[PDB]
Amino acid sequence: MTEYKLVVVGAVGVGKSALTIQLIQNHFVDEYDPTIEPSYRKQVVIDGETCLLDILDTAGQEEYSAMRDQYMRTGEGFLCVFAINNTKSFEDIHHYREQIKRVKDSEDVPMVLVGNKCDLPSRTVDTKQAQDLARSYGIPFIETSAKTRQGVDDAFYTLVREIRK
Ligand SMILES: Nc1nc2c(ncn2[C@@H]2O[C@H](COP(=O)(O)OP(=O)(O)O)[C@@H](O)[C@H]2O)c(=O)[nH]1
Repeated sequence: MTEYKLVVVGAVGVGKSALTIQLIQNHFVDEYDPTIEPSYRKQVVIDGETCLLDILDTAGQEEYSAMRDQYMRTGEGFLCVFAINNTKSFEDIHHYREQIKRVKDSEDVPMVLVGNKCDLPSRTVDTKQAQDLARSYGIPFIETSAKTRQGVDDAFYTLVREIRK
């Protein structure tokens, strides 16, 4: 089966780790078990095809430029995550996309825009604003909640579909 190297990027606090843990372990913070050490290699079936997701989370190294570049060289596809209640995290998406294009030396890198924490009421980034940004980038946009699991599989699966294109 094919393996897909997926990298989760985005500002500190947007929920990169929470999203990955929902995909891998199927729960949120209340069910966090510190005795369990999960694997970020997961076998899944996407559109009837079985494959392996190999996930890298940049959490803790967001501001570590040399390591950011290593993630971007390695990754086949990128989840570009912001939080819908953090406009600065949305603005940071520009810088992540730019750096990915530069490290890859390409303008057509598999990428999905993810607006996380859509379960929260206090939104500061409109769904239409994120849709327009993704449109300008030529990439999909998905709203997610690591808390309710809304859109979590869809975000990762859609990224795999982008790589498959
Ligand atoms: N309500 C809500 N909280 C979230 C969601 N995703 C993450 N969080 C919370 O946001 C905080 C930061 O999440 P984390 O994954 O550690 O952020 P990061 O690794 O810095 O990107 C954590 O305390 C999470 O509980 C979400 O979808 N909904």
